Amino acid sequence: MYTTAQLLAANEQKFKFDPLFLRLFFRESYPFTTEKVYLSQIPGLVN
Amino acid sequence: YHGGGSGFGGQLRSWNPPSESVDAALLPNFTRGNARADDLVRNNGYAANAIQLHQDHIVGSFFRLSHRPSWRYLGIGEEEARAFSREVEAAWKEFAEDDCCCIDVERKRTFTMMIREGVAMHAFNGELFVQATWDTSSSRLFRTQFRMVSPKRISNPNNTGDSRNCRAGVQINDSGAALGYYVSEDGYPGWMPQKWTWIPRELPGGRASFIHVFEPVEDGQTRGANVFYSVMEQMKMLDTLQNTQLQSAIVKAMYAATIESELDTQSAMDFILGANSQEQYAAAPVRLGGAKVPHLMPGDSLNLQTAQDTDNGYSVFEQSLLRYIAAGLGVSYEQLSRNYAQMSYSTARASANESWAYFMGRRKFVASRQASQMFLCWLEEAIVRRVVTLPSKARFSFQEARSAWGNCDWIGSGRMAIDGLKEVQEAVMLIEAGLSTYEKECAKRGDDYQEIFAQQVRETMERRAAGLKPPAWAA
Amino acid sequence: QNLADPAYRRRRIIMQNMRDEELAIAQVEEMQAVSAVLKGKYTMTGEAF
Repeated sequence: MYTTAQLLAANEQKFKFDPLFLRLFFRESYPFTTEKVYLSQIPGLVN
Repeated sequence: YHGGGSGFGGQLRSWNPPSESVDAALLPNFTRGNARADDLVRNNGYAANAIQLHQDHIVGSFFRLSHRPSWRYLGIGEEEARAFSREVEAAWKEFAEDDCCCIDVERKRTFTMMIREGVAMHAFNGELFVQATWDTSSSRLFRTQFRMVSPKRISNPNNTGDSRNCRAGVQINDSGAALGYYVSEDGYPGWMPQKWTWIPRELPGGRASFIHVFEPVEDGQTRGANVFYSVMEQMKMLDTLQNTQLQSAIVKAMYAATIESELDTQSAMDFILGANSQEQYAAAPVRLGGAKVPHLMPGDSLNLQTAQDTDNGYSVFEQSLLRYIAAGLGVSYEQLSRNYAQMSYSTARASANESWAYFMGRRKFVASRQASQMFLCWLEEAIVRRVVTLPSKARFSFQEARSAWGNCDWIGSGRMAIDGLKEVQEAVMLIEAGLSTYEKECAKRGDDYQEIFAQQVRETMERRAAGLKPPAWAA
Repeated sequence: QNLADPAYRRRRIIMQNMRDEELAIAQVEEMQAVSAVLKGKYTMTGEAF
């Protein structure tokens, strides 16, 4: 009824998360232009 | 405060405006706002009159250029400075008003008229976009070409949700300074695929590739808002009211008289009005004779509708609304509405001069800015081509002294006289009192003292040769 | 050796599509004209028409 009831706080307490892997190991970005993606390597071993 | 909270017992209790930045307040419906504004200015007589007044008063028939180099700052002798000034003025007078129309790429404009185009575009869309190009054609001495592009040509590609840096087609730095634009091709016909292109604001060498001119109300306002925004609905409803009122007057006047007989329609018309005489549905055409008085029996009555006064307050109400729209647009009500009735000389002068002050301010803050930008862009090409030799004792080069060398303003149509005699009396009295200068009065009259003196000398020597009469400037 | 953006690929695809659309429209009118001044009688009909 007579319930004017002004609010004063809208606390979230929603989540706790931060990647930090985006800066730890994968600093560089490379969006594709094509679809096929090729990556390779070179092994070093000799008698 | 008391009115700040809710109002005098509720009132505006349910009205809580959404406090937000200018970009948040304009970007979400910027396209439709511009569309409504251009539609109103395109199909409304009053708005067309307003924009015409803008483009005719801000600049007018002529846009004279006057350059004063910063010789004091640059450590340059005044005689060399003014020699360079007259050289560049001659170059400008042979370039800008060239009948080639080759200053602009489309070859369909001249300098003054494209200045008018720009100021009108800013007035009715809130912003101005110009670009500079270096033509590959070697036929012309000057390879610079210009083109104004509508804001609708600049938009966020794919119309996606706006990003922090790319802001509906403009790239802003960390500090928010604009550096690049997204401009798409012409959209007529729009059924062909539409392609965008990124354009830097300026060349990395310092040349101004693109020019954005607008009045930012608040910081961070990347796109200007047209002045119509505050009055669009209140003029649209006005014109709808005018149309409906005209239609109502037509329908009220088109009936006039009625007949209440019992017989069939054709017989009643024959016996009370005339008509008939058919040679061989379409009701019946009544002969337009003169002073016809019919005879009636019981059950018959001819009733001529008294209709109604057709302007029961409509004229004064639309007058008040026109006052409102004139206040909104910043122009004088008399100019907007062709209403000079019962106006005193003093009051008409007051309104005219306050409107003139507004127009001069807008001129200085829009046309002068864009003219300076394009003038500096052309001047860079001029000095590179070395058509005019910059003085050899420059303490700073043109690259850093762009503002120093490009120190120049413009004179549009002057303060046109309301009486003429009063103004010329003021001019002559101020001159004989030493309170003003030939430059000031010739600028007020739309002239320039240098070539006016040259013309005076030429006429004087012509009269001397002719042996007719020495004019009022001798020895 | 010289690829292109799939956006440009779509652009040229649409251009070719419009071209063949125009050709298909034009041949209809040409068939109309040849039937018309070949025999005078000329009827148009087809599925769902």
